[PDB]
Parts: sequence; structure tokens; C-alpha cells
Amino acid sequence: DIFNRDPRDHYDLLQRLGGGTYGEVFKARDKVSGDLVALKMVKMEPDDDVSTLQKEILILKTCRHANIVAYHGSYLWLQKLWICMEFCGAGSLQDIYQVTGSLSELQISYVCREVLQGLAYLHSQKKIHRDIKGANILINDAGEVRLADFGLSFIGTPYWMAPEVAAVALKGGYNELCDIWSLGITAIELAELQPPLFDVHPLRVLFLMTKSGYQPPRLKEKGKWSAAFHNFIKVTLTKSPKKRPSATKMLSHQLVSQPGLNRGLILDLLDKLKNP
Ligand SMILES: OC[C@]1(F)CN=C(Nc2cc(F)c(Oc3ccnc4[nH]cc(C(F)(F)F)c34)c(F)c2)OC1
Repeated sequence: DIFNRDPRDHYDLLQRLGGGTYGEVFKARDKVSGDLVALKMVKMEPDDDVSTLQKEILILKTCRHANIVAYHGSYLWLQKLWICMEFCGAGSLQDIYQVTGSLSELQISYVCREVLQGLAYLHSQKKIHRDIKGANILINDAGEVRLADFGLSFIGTPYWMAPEVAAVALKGGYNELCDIWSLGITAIELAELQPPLFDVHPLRVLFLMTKSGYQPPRLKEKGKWSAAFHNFIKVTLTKSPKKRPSATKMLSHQLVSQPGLNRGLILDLLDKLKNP
């Protein structure tokens, strides 16, 4: 459901957060709640069809889980769409680790369980995130973890595309289990400050993956991590999606099911951020 009103009534905008990849996102206080919200402002061109986004907004609203950024309500007004969202004060894990350096085996483990909690719920709703990485895992001042979900014309013009071709332009080859893979890369990203093959051209990384011989990547330093963290990487990055375990199966992995995993590990992290 979309509300048709100036949202500058309801909310005072307190600080501009957004930059390159996030675009325009504002920290804002709710005039009624007195509560803190993130307002993501979307720019809309005349020939941008509104009715097509209303289909992508349902998905955001009926996504109700602690481990997913809560949707509050969209606002169309003056050729702009403002999406109101749970605020996460520490921004993304990427913002964090670029200052704090590498995350610890136990820090990464709690992040891997909270994410799986969110993916396991998404999947149960037959939804697929498509973009698990550091930049899309957000952190609140409590040190709790929240998956940011978001929601091309030069893939071709569709008018001539045959239907099977059009089926892929919307769906990609994406599968619920492709989100699991991305977590494995993300875990390495948290460990190493960059995903495998960051120093390699993207096209080449795409070719290399589609070679028959392609080898799932690994943690650089053997001794630095437990057998558990090693096995978590091995299993999440299984090549064949037919054999890659689901998010519930992964929640019963020893790396994420161990005790002592909780938000303190991150509060540590958020302290490390204040006091270098
Ligand atoms: O281009 C990258 C930079 F220049 C360097 N760092 C950032 N950090 C950054 C900036 C933002 F605006 C972010 O968005 C939020 C911030 C707080 N609470 C949020 N709740 C939901 C969101 C989101 F809109 F879904 F993302 C959100 C964010 F998560 C991180 O972006 C600038």
C-alpha cells in the first residue's frame, strides 16, 4: 500500500546518509512515533511506469522478520517515491570493516547466522535476495543484523526478445540457493576485506566461473580459521546448486549453531569503530 501525500509533513529529515550505490537515503524522525526512520528517496522519470513498481512494493511490505530491514510505507509525491524503513545507525558491514579492518571468526559467525535467519524466511516466502554482500548487511546501534532488500533497458529492447529470452531478463538464472553461495563469498569478504578475484576484471571473473574446470574459492590463510569456518566456506560455495545446502540446513552448521554468538561481538566492533 502506497500513501499519496508530502512525506515532509510526517517526517523531519535529519541527515543525508546516501552516496554512490545507496543513492539518496535520509536519516529522519517520525513526527507521530518520535521514532527514527531511514527515508530512501527514488527519482522518477515521466516514462517510468508507476504501476510496475506497485508489484515490487507488495514484496517489501509482506516481508516481516527481525533479520530484514522493516518496511513502514511508501510515499509518491511531486514525481518522487520516498520509502520509509527501519534505521540502522552503523550503516553496512562494509562501512564498518573499511575502518575496523577484518572481522573475527566469531563476529563473522554471528553475522552468518542472522543473515541465514533472514534468507530462511525470505525463501519460505519463495523470495530471493539476489545481492548478499557486505554492502547490503546493515547494523543497528544495538549491533543487531538486518538484510537490506532494494526494489537494465540495455540488456536489449524486449519487443523483439522471444518469450524464453524475456523469462531470463526478469528472473536471471537465480535460484533460492544462489543467496547461500553469496553468503560464503560475503564471509570471506568479512575475513579478508575483499571477495575472491576483486583484483580481476569482472567479465573475466564471469568467464572463469562458467568454465568446466572452475574451482570454488577459499580462505587465504589455513591456520587463521577453525575447521568449522573452512567447512562453512567449502559447503556454502558448492559449485552445483543441486548439491548446495538450504539456509535452514546451514543454520544447523556448527559455525552458526555454536553458543556465545550474539550482538555483543558487534558492539565490540562498533566500539572498535569509535576508538581506533
Ligand atoms: O556509496 C557508499 C557511501 F559513499 C559510503 N557509505 C555509505 N553508507 C550507507 C549509506 C546509506 F544511506 C545507507 O542506507 C541506510 C542507512 C541507515 N539505515 C538504513 N535502513 C535502510 C537503509 C537502506 F536505504 F536500505 F540502505 C539504510 C547505508 F546502509 C549505508 O553510503 C555512502
